[PDB]
Amino acid sequence: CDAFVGTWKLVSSENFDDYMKEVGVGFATRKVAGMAKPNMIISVNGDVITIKSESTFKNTEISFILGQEFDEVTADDRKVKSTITLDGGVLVHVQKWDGKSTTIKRKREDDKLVVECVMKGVTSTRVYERA
Ligand SMILES: NC(=O)c1cccc(Cn2c3c(c4cccc(C(=O)O)c42)CCCCC3)c1
Repeated sequence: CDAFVGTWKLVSSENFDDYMKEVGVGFATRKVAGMAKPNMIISVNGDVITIKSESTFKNTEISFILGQEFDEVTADDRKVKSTITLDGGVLVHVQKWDGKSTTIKRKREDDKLVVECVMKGVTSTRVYERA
C-alpha cells in the first residue's frame, strides 16, 4: 500500500478516551495519549511498510509486511499479535492479546487519512490531514 504514504497530523478525534478505556488502558496513560496530537508518518520500501507515530507523550513505530503476523509493543505497553492487511483500499490492523481483539482501519478519504478504532462495542474515529 502506498496512497497512505507521507506525513499526517491528527486534526479531530471522537470517543478515543472511551475506546482506550475499553481496551484496558489505565487513566494516566489515557490522559496523556488522549491529549496528544501525534504525527503519523507512513512510508513504504518494497514489501515493508513502516508507520511512525510521534508526539511529546511517546514516539512509536512499526514495520511490517502485509499479511505476516508480528509482535507489537503498543504505546500503552500491551504486547500484542498484530496482523495488517490491505482490503478494498483500507489498511486493516488487527491486534490479538489474551484472547482479546481490537481492530484499527486507516482509509484515505478526500484529503484525509481516517482511522476507525474498534473494541467490543466501542467505536472511535480519528482524522489526520497532511502536514
Ligand atoms: N502520542 C502518540 O504517539 C499517540 C497518541 C494517541 C494515539 C496513538 C496511536 N494509537 C494508539 C492506540 C490507537 C488506536 C487507534 C488509532 C491510533 C492512532 O491514532 O494511530 C492509536 C491504542 C491505545 C494506546 C495508544 C496508541 C499515538
